[PDB]
Amino acid sequence: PQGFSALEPLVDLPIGINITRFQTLLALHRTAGAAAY
Amino acid sequence: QSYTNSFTRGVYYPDKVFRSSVLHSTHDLFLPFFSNVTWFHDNPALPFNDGVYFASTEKSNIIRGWIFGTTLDSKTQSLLIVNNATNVVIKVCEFQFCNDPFLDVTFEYVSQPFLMKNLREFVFKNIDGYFKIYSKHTPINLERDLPQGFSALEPLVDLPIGINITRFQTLLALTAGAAAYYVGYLQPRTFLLKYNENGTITDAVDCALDPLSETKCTLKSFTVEKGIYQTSNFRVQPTESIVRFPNITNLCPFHEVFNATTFASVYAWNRKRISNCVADYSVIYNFAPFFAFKCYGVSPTKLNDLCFTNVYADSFVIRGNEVSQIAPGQTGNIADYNYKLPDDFTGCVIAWNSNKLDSKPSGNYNYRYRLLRKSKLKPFERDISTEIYQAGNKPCNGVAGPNCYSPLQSYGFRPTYGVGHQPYRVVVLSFELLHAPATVCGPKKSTNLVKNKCVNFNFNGLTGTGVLTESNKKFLPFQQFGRDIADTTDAVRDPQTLEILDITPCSFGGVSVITPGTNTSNQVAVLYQGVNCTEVSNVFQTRAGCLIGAEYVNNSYECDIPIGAGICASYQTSQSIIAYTMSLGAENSVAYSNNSIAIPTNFTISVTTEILPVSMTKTSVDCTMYICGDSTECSNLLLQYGSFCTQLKRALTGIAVEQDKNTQEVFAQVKQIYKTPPIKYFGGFNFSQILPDPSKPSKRSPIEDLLFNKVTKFNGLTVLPPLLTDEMIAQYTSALLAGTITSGWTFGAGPALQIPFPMQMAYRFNGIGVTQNVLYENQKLIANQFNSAIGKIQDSLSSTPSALGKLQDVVNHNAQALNTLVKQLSSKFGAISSVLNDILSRLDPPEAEVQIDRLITGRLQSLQTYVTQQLIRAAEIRASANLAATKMSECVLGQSKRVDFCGKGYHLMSFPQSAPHGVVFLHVTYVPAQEKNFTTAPAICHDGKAHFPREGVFVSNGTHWFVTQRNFYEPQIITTDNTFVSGNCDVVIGIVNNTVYD
Ligand SMILES: *[C@@H]1O[C@H](CO)[C@@H](O)[C@H](O)[C@H]1NC(C)=O
Ligand SMILES: *[C@@H]1O[C@H](CO)[C@@H](O)[C@H](O)[C@H]1NC(C)=O
Ligand SMILES: *[C@@H]1O[C@H](CO)[C@@H](O)[C@H](O)[C@H]1NC(C)=O
Ligand SMILES: *[C@@H]1O[C@H](CO)[C@@H](O)[C@H](O)[C@H]1NC(C)=O
Ligand SMILES: *[C@@H]1O[C@H](CO)[C@@H](O)[C@H](O)[C@H]1NC(C)=O
Ligand SMILES: *[C@@H]1O[C@H](CO)[C@@H](O)[C@H](O)[C@H]1NC(C)=O
Repeated sequence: PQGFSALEPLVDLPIGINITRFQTLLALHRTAGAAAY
Repeated sequence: QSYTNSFTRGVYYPDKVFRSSVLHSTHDLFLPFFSNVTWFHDNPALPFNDGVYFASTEKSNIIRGWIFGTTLDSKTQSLLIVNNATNVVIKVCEFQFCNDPFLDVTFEYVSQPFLMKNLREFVFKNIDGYFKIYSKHTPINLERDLPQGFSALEPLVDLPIGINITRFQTLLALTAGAAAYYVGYLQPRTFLLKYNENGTITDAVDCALDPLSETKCTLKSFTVEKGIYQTSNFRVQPTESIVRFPNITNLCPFHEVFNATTFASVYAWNRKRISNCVADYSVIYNFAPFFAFKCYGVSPTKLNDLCFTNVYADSFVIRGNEVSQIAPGQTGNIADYNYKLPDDFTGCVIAWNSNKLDSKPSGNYNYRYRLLRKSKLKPFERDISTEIYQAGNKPCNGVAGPNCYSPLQSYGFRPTYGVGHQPYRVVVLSFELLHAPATVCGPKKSTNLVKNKCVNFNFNGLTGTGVLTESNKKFLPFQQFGRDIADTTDAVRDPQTLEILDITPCSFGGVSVITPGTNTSNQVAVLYQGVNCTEVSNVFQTRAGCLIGAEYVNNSYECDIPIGAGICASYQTSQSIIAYTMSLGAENSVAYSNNSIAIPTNFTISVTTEILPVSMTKTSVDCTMYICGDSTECSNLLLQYGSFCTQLKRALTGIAVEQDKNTQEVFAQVKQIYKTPPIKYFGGFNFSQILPDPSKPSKRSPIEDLLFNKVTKFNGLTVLPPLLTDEMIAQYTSALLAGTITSGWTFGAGPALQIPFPMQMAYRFNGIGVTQNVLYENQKLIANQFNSAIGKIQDSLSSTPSALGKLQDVVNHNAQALNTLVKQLSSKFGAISSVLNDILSRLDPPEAEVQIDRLITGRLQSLQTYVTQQLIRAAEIRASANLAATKMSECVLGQSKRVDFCGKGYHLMSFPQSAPHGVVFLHVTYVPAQEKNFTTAPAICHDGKAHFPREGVFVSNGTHWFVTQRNFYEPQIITTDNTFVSGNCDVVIGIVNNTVYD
């Protein structure tokens, strides 16, 4: 949608690790699944 | 209990410098005027404090010297002074005092004895390793208290001993000791000292004594003129300090590392890593008393001050005597084969007995330790490998027996064992610090909240000072602070309870001292600017602030000392300074009517003075000499900054040429030089007060002489003389006056055309709307009024100095600037000393470069500030000079119809006069007087035709109708000569039937 929704902080973690890549996990049953993000 | 008023006593010479007829401000230890001084008469230890003022009038000389020893015994070095008749012998050497030190009568200084109705004033001080003694001996009239007056204390001796002097004792030489000596204690104070031409201090002023004294210090003058003076700032200090961190909740598993009911063994010591928890050691200290609790890195209390990201816990059970092996740098079986702490270990070793719990009668063989390893273990290592030790040179072949032994062997712990073999529980805590964010700390403390008071606050790591009140603002849940438009904190969320507290800055404001002249009185009033009277004699609240010492009076007077929003203070006369709402002026209601006019019946010739600055002092600055002086290193360093000196020189040269142009524009209006005739008769008009006086060599008029009497090197600073001398400006003024007197306004617009002065003044009367007959019929009266006004001008100028306040101001400002520019040569600007040669001599070149650079930056900034202020002042003076030139052209070389430009009234003529750096204009004006009420009509109806006056107005005395000029009542019979018809009778409103003759 075309509108302003200001995002609010939830969690700040003192992890201190360098992150270079990421991945999304999904609850798929090995049932068809299709999620779009 | 004898206590006396100190009066104005105890002022000494701060340093060795001589000063003549100057007022100097010093921040030094001193005896405050009118202070708490103890008159003494067994003898306890008197504290020396920072210093002591000892005033003894003891003629009997029961007091022989002083004991400044800090112990009055042989323990430490005691300073002992003897002031016998022979000599004063300051002794420091180690003396074995007798049981009763009194005579029947290393570091030694022998001098002439201090003693000679003598007032022995002594000041004893000890600063920067020097003990200073100041003395004064003055005759006193018959009095048992300190005399009223001023006495300066000359230095007497300095000692380089510089030892700690905490207590001082008056030496006893006989036991009833009744000695009449006053003792006061000195304080860090700011003083203002007035030196005479002889070099001595005649008087002094204590700044923090009273508001009038504060304003004397601020103005650096002992006499304060009438006015309001901003002196200091007023701030409400924080009463209490508040620290607020979040609810201590969550906590480190310290109750689990202990009380584990099983510690495994020491051959494989349990390693526990703890992080991200609230550190609380109350349970640790509340556990059983500890056989051995040694901390190697930090103090146990300061453990809470230091925050650690990683805390390592190692728990094991060892014998009693093996605890000593668990220490940095220890050699032993357990230390080298089971668990080795590093040489630089930082942690706490905690050990407590476990015989009550971990000892079994049958023998607890669970706990094991290693007693055969190939080599020593590296620090912080755990070796759990248990294979057949190969002590023999034959292969063990995986079996044991001959020369092949099991690496591990167990303790057998039984309760009957004595100390030294009983099982001890040891929990070694290890702390590690690595360069990453931490987020692991100890019980952050918190205090009770204080509201509606000026408090220091530290709310969740945000520090500040202010007044905390309740706030209507509603924060979002994740927010903590509130910040306003100027990026200043205005609200805070309390961590412990989620409450929005608004922060208000604590009350602060200027302090102004409303004073009459010091000549008139010494009473003062104090205005706290912008402060509510609750936050701070008679207290009054005004929009300006809070006024203390002035009483509000309902009646209104003309403003004398401005304060604020319509409030003025004055010394009207117990009766004292009063504050009132200023009166704008007398209320006058003009009797307006449809047919009422007021015509003047007489006139007043009024002469007024207008003083205008024209030029300012021309100054040239040598940038290199000011910044650097004779130092070549400073010049080389200055070359790097650029061409700043060239720009400053260009600006100052521009100002100087502009000043010359200003004087030329104002005074060089006429090219010819006109001379007044030797026979000085001008129809009864006496111009002696404005014309030059040939008797005195100056060739200046009496008014010019009065003005010159009233108004009337360094370091690269030079004052360049003006191009036109005072004599040349006098010649210009004489030429302008002679031209005005002889030629009227004709000399301004072309050739000078002679005209008798009465005719010129008649034409000026025509210029202001009054006929010539008025002047020619009233010539003697006009002449007498002009003469009286010119006579009064001299007295008005001489009696009131403020009339010449403009020109003098300019001079003062210039001097002040120069003084500042020189005074900042003595300022350090963050260097070692203001003297460049001292810095160069004491410090090596590489280190001296930074000090010289700081001095250069400070001095160059000072020069830039001076030049910018000079440019702004030059702009102001140029505006004033342009106004003066316009007035000279339009008021002196002509008659101006502009209102209030040339005097107040109807302008007739202006006379110029020269004053130091300016021009004084004597404006002659026509003021109507003695007005009379008449009935007036817009037109007169005769023969069915309207009639309007050609010049003037129709007036009636009640029965008869006349026509008269506006500015003078000269009634004339209405005739066709002074009227024009222009219309019929019906249109005009207010027409009056009457007769017009021919
Ligand atoms: C007094 O003091 C001086 C100072 O050294 C000393 O020479 C003299 O002998 C002393 N006289 C007495 C009274 O002991
Ligand atoms: C101080 O100076 C004045 C100058 O008139 C002089 O009369 C007086 O003797 C001086 N006081 C001294 C030298 O103690
Ligand atoms: C902290 O403890 C106090 C104790 O009364 C409680 O009122 C407060 O709500 C706690 N803090 C938070 C953020 O819940
Ligand atoms: C001073 O405080 C009082 C306290 O009620 C208040 O009424 C008054 O308005 C305050 N003065 C100013 C100028 O705000
Ligand atoms: C008004 O003026 C006339 C002169 O024309 C004089 O005779 C008369 O007395 C004056 N009286 C009044 C009404 O003022
Ligand atoms: C002036 O005279 C005319 C002539 O008739 C008359 O009508 C008028 O009323 C007179 N003026 C006044 C004010 O009466």
